Amino acid sequence: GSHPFDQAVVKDPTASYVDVKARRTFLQSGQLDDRLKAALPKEYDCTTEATPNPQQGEMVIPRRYLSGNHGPVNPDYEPVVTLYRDFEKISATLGNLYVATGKPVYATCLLNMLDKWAKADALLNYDPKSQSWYQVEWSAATAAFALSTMMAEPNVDTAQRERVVKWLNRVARHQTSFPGGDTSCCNNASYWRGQEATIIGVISKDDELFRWGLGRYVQAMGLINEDGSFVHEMTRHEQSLHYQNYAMLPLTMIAETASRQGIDLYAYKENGRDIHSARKFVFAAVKNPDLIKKYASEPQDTRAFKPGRGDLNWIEYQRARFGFADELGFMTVPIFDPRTGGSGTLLAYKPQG
Repeated sequence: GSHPFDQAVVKDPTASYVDVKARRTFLQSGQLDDRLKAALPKEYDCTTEATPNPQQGEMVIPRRYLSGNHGPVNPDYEPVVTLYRDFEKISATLGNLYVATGKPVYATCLLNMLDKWAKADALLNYDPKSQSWYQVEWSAATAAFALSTMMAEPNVDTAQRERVVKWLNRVARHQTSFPGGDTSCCNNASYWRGQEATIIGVISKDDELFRWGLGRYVQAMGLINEDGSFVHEMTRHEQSLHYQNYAMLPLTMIAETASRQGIDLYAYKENGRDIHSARKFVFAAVKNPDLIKKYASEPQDTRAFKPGRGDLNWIEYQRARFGFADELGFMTVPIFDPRTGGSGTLLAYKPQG
């Protein structure tokens, strides 16, 4: 071991997960099509927006149902998940607006919200065997993606940015220190922790964290079947196909992030298998779910595979890079997913001639 990228270093903490300047210029100068126009975010006065306050003390996510897995929803639940949901949506939106407009005001709005969370030591005190552990990986990554686009902005409170960066670094070091179970060590959850470590590693210039994130991608490549299916996701019965796709989201972000540090994770393979195999399996299995039957007998839940679903955000990044065809015809309306950097359409999509 330990893995091939365990000497990699963060070359540029400001490089983010897209070329921010080049994309901004393109958006202002290029021939936009209707789809891309539909993705431009709307400006607003973020300075007066009420943003969620963090949970004080122990981070606890309430059980969803009063009793069992049917019953009526726990009234304590929604207000709590709404905190995190709004946190993620506002973060991604402000990040996307900063990329699209270049206006420092959006950076300052984001920093004010994140500083409020950092001051409370949010996303740090929780039971690792609880739902909180997953929530942290999603929220920390969402904020880090958005902040990463603004690391080079001179016109902000630089002390505040530092303080927020260091807090995110502590959050990720702590969150990733728990090795996980027999599944969550190694399945899609591992990859989500990998995207968190990778992007936070970059913005805080923490090579250890960065390397750890890259290692999750390498781990993933070793768990791909000959047909492109991920070993652990094919054990999810009626959700197997759904989780095959779900795993593509953070693996893609790891690869996009690493590429701006000069590392080409897309080219990384084990036993001649790579992420491209996984992509082909998803497309193939969607248009022929008999492929899945080799692994699971249940009819597959396909709610993820509809136009506009955030679950499809990874396709925008990969397609922009490799130019393969939209074989499923999914890429009609824009896609927005805060947990994978906001709108892949806004950030990566290039209209075809």
